[PDB]
Amino acid sequence: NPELVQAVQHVVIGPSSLIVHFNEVIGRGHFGCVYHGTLLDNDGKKIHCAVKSLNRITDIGEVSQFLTEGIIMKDFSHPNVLSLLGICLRSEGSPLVVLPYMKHGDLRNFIRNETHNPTVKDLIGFGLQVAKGMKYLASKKFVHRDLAARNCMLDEKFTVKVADFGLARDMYDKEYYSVHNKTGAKLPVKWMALESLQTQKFTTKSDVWSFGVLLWELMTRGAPPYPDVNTFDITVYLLQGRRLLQPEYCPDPLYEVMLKCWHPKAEMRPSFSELVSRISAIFSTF
Ligand SMILES: Cc1[nH]c(/C=C2\C(=O)Nc3ccc(S(=O)(=O)Cc4c(Cl)cccc4Cl)cc32)c(C)c1C(=O)N1CCC[C@H]1CN1CCCC1
Repeated sequence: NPELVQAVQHVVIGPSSLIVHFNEVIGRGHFGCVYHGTLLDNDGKKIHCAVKSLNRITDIGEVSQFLTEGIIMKDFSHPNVLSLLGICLRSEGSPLVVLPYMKHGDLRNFIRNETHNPTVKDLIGFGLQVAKGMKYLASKKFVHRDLAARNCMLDEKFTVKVADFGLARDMYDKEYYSVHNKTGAKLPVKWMALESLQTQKFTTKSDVWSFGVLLWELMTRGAPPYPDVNTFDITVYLLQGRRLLQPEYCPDPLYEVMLKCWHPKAEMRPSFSELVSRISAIFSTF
């Protein structure tokens, strides 16, 4: 499609700019592996990067859909939102999606790591970062649909980046995805707002619900949500008004914030602007 090739042209990367280390796999998704790479910016310097292969995709139509949906990310720019470096086009072999390198990986493993032992304050700071990244996306009217600790990365300066959207979205670990929902597709049902499970629709408000689960993940340092609720039962569980319990080391006012995030009435849940304020307030008390 022309329109699409137009926009991709904006972010095209010439192969001689890009070195991929195919011996260096940093993740496997349904579309293909992600590799270590190094990119050369025009005015000099080596940029370490993550290179996503789309070689698994067979249908050209699947690729058009994917670029189409994902390309708008090039318009985003915010220190708490993952950026697109560019797209490399080639002869044999699919386009490579070029993304920033995240030295410290995903937030969930980072905080589960026992030698890291992040403090409650560190944990709340990470949460505040994610809040600010979501505030930006909502203002662009972009709905994430899969916010969670496993989908936020940390760079070498320990800046948190909301990720796994757009050209970076793929199934990377299916443990916490389930087809037991109305669409029949693998969805993150234990992060989904009640109404999305019922109506199959996603909004910024259900992003807020997910951010609420993400917070609980931080304060438990990466414990799995609802470990004793079957994926068959998560809707009924929530209808009954039951919710994730307060973590041992979660401050009380932060648990309030979580609970506001899981209000059954979608419009009764705070905005990310609200969240950034409230959570910022709580962070300062530390
Ligand atoms: C070095 C590294 N990088 C990453 C992830 C990303 C990166 O470097 N750039 C990215 C750009 C986008 C995204 S994403 O979130 O949009 C999609 C994605 C990808 Cl590409 C790969 C894995 C998971 C996900 Cl959700 C992730 C990374 C990860 C998960 C790791 C990474 O892998 N790290 C870092 C801490 C120590 C180590 C822990 N690993 C456990 C098994 C081998 C080592």
